[PDB]
Amino acid sequence: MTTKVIFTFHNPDGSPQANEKFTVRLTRPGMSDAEHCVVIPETYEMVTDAKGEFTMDLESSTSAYRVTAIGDDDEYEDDPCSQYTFTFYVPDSADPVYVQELILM
Amino acid sequence: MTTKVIFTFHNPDGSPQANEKFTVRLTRPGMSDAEHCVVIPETYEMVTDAKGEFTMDLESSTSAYRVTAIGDDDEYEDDPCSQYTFTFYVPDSADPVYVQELILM
Amino acid sequence: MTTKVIFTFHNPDGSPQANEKFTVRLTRPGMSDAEHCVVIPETYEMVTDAKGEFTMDLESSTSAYRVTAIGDDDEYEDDPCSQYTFTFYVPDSADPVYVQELILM
Amino acid sequence: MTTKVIFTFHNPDGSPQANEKFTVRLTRPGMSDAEHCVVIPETYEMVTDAKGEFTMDLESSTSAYRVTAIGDDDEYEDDPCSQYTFTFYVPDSADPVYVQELILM
Amino acid sequence: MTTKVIFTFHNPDGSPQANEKFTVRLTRPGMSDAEHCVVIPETYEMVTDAKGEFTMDLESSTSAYRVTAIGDDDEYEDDPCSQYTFTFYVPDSADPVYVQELILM
Amino acid sequence: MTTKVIFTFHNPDGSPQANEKFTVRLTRPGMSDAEHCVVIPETYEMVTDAKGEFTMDLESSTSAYRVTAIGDDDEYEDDPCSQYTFTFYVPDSADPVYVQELILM
Amino acid sequence: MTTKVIFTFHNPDGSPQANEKFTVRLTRPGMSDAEHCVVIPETYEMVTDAKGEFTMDLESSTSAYRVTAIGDDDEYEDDPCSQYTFTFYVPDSADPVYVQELILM
Amino acid sequence: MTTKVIFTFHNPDGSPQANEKFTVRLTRPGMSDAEHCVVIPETYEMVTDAKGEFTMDLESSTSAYRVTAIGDDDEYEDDPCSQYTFTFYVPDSADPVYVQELILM
Amino acid sequence: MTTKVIFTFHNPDGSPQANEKFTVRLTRPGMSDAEHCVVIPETYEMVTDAKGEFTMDLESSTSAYRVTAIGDDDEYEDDPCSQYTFTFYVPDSADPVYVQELILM
Amino acid sequence: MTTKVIFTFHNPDGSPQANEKFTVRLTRPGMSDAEHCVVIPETYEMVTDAKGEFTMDLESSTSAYRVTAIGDDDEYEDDPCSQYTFTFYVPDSADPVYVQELILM
Amino acid sequence: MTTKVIFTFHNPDGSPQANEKFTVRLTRPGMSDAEHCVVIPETYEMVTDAKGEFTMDLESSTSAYRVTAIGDDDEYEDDPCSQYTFTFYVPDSADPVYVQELILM
Amino acid sequence: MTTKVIFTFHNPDGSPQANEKFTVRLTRPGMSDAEHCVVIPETYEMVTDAKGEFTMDLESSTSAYRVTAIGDDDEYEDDPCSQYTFTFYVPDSADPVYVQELILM
Amino acid sequence: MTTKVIFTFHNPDGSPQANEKFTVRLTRPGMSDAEHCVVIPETYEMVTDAKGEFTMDLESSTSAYRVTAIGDDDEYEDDPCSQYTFTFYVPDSADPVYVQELILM
Amino acid sequence: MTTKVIFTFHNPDGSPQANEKFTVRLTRPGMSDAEHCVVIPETYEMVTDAKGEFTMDLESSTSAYRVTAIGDDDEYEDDPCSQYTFTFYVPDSADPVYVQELILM
Amino acid sequence: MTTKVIFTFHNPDGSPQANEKFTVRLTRPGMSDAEHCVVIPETYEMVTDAKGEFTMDLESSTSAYRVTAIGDDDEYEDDPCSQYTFTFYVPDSADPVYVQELILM
Repeated sequence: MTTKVIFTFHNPDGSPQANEKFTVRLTRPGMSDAEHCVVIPETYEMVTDAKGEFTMDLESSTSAYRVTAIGDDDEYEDDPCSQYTFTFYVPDSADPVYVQELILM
Repeated sequence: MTTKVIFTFHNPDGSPQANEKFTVRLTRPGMSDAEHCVVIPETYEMVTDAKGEFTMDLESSTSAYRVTAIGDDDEYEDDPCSQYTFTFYVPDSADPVYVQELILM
Repeated sequence: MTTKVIFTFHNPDGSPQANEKFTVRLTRPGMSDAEHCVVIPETYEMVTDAKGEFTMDLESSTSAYRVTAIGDDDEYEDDPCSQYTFTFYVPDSADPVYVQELILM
Repeated sequence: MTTKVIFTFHNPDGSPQANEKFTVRLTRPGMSDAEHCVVIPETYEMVTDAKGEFTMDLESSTSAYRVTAIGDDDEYEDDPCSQYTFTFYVPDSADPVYVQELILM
Repeated sequence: MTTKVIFTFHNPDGSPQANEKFTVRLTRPGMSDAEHCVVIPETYEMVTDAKGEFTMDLESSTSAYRVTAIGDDDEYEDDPCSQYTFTFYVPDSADPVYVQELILM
Repeated sequence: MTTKVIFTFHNPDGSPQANEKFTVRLTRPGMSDAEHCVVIPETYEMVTDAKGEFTMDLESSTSAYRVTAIGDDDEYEDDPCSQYTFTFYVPDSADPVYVQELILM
Repeated sequence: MTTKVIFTFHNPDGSPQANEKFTVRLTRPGMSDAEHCVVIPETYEMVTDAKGEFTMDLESSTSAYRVTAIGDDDEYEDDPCSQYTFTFYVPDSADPVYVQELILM
Repeated sequence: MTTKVIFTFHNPDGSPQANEKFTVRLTRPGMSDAEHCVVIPETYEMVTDAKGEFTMDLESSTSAYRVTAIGDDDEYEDDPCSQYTFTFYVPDSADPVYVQELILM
Repeated sequence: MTTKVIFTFHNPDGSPQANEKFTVRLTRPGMSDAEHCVVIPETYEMVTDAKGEFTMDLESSTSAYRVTAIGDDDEYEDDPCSQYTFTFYVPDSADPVYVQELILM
Repeated sequence: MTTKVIFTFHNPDGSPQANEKFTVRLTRPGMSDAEHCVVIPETYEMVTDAKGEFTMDLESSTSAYRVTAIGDDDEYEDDPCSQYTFTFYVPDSADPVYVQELILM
Repeated sequence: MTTKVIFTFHNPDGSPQANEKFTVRLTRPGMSDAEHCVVIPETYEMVTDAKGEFTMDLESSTSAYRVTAIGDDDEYEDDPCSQYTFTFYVPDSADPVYVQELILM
Repeated sequence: MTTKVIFTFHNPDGSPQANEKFTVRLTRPGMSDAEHCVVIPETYEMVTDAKGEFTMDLESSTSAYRVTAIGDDDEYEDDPCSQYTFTFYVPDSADPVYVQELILM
Repeated sequence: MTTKVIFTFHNPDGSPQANEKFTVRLTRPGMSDAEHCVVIPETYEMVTDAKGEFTMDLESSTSAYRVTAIGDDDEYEDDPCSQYTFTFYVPDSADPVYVQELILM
Repeated sequence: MTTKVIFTFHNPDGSPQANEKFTVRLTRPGMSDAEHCVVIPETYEMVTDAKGEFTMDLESSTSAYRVTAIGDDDEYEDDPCSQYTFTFYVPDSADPVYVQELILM
Repeated sequence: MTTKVIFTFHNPDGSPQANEKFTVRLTRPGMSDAEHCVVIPETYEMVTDAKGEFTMDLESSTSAYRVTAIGDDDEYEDDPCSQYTFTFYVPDSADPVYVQELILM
């Protein structure tokens, strides 16, 4: 029930996007194959490192995760933008994984 | 009319979710096969142990049980969240059981 | 016109549900086979014993009995719950009987 | 024009229902076979005896009798209960009779 | 033009219904066979005797007679009961007669 | 043009109905066969005798006669009863006559 | 043009109806056969004699005569009765005549 | 152009109707056969004689004559009676004439 | 163009109708055969003579003449009578003429 | 273009209608055959002579002449009479002429 | 383009209608055959002479001339008469002309 | 582009219509054949001479000329008369011309 | 791109229309064949000379020219006249030109 | 990406239209073939020279150019004229170019 | 995931458009082929150099870039112009690129 989630975040003109706050949280509870069946949503994690990389190894369920790394500003309903969060379903394997995106079809 | 209900609750990034209050209660009364026919609803139980495990052995009926382990906050009808209770029907066997969930179909 | 009505009431996690008040009462009058034709409703009985058992032997009619053993609280029409009474029709035999329930079909 | 009307009234859990007031009255006048043709309604009788038995021998007509043995309480139209009177048509024979009921069909 | 009208009135539980006032009256005038053609209505008679019997011998016409032996109470239109009068058409013979009733068909 | 009109009036339980006022009157004028053609209405006669009999011999016409022997009471239109007058058409013969009634058909 | 009009008026129970005023009058003028053609209406005559008889001999025309012998009382339109006048057309012959009435057809 | 108009007027019960005023008048002017063509209406004549007879001899025209011999009373339009005038067309011959009436057809 | 217009006017019961004023007048102008073509209306003439005769000899035209010999009374439109004028068309011949009337057809 | 217009006017009962004013006038201008084509209307002439005759000789045109010899009275529109004028078209010849009238067709 | 217009005007009973004013005027301008093409309307001329004759010689055009010789009176629109003017189209020839009228067709 | 426009104006009864003002003016500009293509409207000319004649020689175009020789009076729109102007299109030739009119078709 | 625009303006009765102001102006810009493609509108020129002639040589384009030589008066919209300007499209040749008009079709 | 834009502007009657301000500006940005792909609009240039000529060599794109050489006056929306600007699309070649206009189709 | 984005900006009449501020920014986040999958929008860059050239090498994604080099003025919604920004999708190659525009189709 472990799968490291290494990713790269070098965003501007080759620059590696060094230390910056990183956030992730489960959407709704889900059950994996047998041993890891529970998993209510919760949130954690900070920092991005110099190379722009983050890693954890609990993806075994069948629910969806949402990533909201970017910190920005917002106001009274007239700012439906400036936020660039993404979502990705939970992978199920024992190997390095990457991309695995669910952008607008 | 006995069936142990061992379960695992290691929720965050591999962490085993040590001692925490655990609650369970019958929804409506039900009758099992012969010897255990009555069972009005009632509530009990506390603690989760270091490994996040709980066990009892009376599941023989045909009603539904609800689990509400997580303790959280709530207010005047504008908090339809923060609670992550689940439900599971009563299993009928003499062996260890697990998963046995009734999440949204 | 005699039939003992032995029952078991061990409700919580194997516990036998020792002494507690027990109530039963006929709904409407009914007539049995010949010798026991009259039987207007009335109420009686207390105690449940350590094993949670009660016995009497007059079930011969064709009416319905209601059992309301549980003692609880109630208030002004905003408590349509906390009461877990059941009903059972009158059995007709000379032998130990059990279950014989009329829960929601 | 004579027929004894022996009956049994052992109501609670085998108990014989000893002495208690007993009432009966003809509903409307009726005529029997020849010799006993008149019979305007009237009321009489008390006591039930230890065994719960009552006897009289004038049933020969074709009208209906009503029995109202139970004594109870009543109030201003908000007590359509607590009374458990019955009715029975007039039998025509020369022998012991019993049951002969007209409960809700 | 004569016919005795012997009747029996032993009403309660074999009791012969001794002396009590007895009333009878013609409804409307009628004519018999020849010799007795006139008969305007009128009323008479008292007493019932120990055996509850009354006799007279003028029934020859074709009209209706009404019997109102029972004495009772009545009040302002809210007592459409307590009176148990009957009616019988005029018999035509020379012999003892009885029953000859016109109760609700 | 003569016909005696003997009649009997023994009304109560064989009693002959002795002396009592008797009245008769022609309704409308009428003409008989030849010799007795005129006859305007008029009224007369009293007494009934011990046997209850009356006699006269002028019935020859074709009109109607009305008999109102009974004397009674009456008041303001709320007594459409207590009067038992009858009517009979005029017979035409020379012999004793009787009945000859015109009661409600 | 002459025809005697003898009539009889013995009205009550054989009585001959002695002296009483008698009236007759032509309705409208009419003409007979030749010699007696004129005859405007007019009125005359009194008395009836012991036998109740009247005679005159001018009936030859074709009009109608009205007889109003009876004397009575009358008032303001609420007495359409008590008068028993008759009518008869004029006979044409030379012989005694009688009846010759025109009562309601 | 002459025709005597003898008539008889013996009206009551053979009586000849002696002297009484007699009136006649032409309705509208008319012309006869040749010699007597003019004749505007006018009125004349009185008396009836003992026998009730009147005579004149000018009837030759084709108009109508009206006779109004009877003298009577009249008032304000509520007396459309008491007058018994007649009418007759003009006869054309030389001989005694009579009747010749025009009463209601 | 001359035609004498002799006429007779003996009106009442043979009487010759002596001297009385006589009037005649042309209605509208008309033309005769040749020599007498003009003739505007005008009026003249008086007296009737003892025999009731008048004569003139100018009738040759084709118009109408009106004769109004009778003198009478008249008032405000409620006397459409009492005047008995006549009319006659103009005759055309040479001989005595008479009648020649135009009374209502 | 000359034609004498001799006429006669002896109007009353043969009388010649001596001297009286006579009037004539052309209605509308008209043209004759060649030599006399103009003729606007104008009026002239008086007197009638003893014989009632008038003469002139210019009738050659095709228009209408009106003659109004009679002198009379008239008032405010309630006298559409008393005037007896006539009209005649213009004759065309050389000879005595007469009649030649245009009275109502 | 010359044509004398001699005319005669002897109007009354042969009289020649001596000296009187005479008027004529062109209605609207018109053109003749070649040499005389212009001719705007204008008015002239007086006197009629003893014989009633007038002459001029310019009629060559195709327009209409109006003659209004008669002098009369007129007032405010209630005199549509007393004027007897005529009209005539222009003749085209070299010879005496006459009539040539355009009276109402 | 020259054409003399000699005309004659002897209007009254042969009179030559000596000296009088004469007016002419082009309606709208027009173009002739080549050499004379322009010709905006303008007005000129006076006098008529003793014979009533006028002459000019520029008619070569295709427009319309209007002649208004007559001098008269006019007032506020209630004088749609007294003016007798004419119109004529431009002739195209080299010779004397005349008539050439455009009066109402 | 040169074309002389000689014209003649001898307007009145042969008169040559000596010196007078002459105006011309391009309506809208247009392009000729190649070398002379531009030509925005502008205005110039005066004088007409004794013969009434004007000349210039730039007509090569395809637009329209307007000529407004006549000088006149005008006022507030109630003078839609007195101006006799014309228009002509641009000719394209190398030779004398004339007429070339665009008067109302 | 170079193309000289020589043009001629000799506008009035052959005159070369010497020095005058000249303006040109790109309407909207456009891209040429490869090397010259950008070209946002901008404005420049003055003077026209004696011959009325202007030259530049950057026309390579596919957008539209507008020329507004003429200087004039304008006011508040009631002067939609006096300006004679033109437009021309960008030519693509290496040679002298001219005309190349987009006047109203 | 590198592609240099060399461009040329020589805008006016051959001039190279030397140093001027240059701006570019990603519209929305997008993912490239594998290694460069993230790229949230951000903005950077200044200066244009003497030749008008800019270069960077991160275009590997599939989103859109917007270029807003020109600096201008703007005001309250009544200046929907003066800005000449463009857009271009992200190219995917390893070579010099140019044009690659998305101007109005």
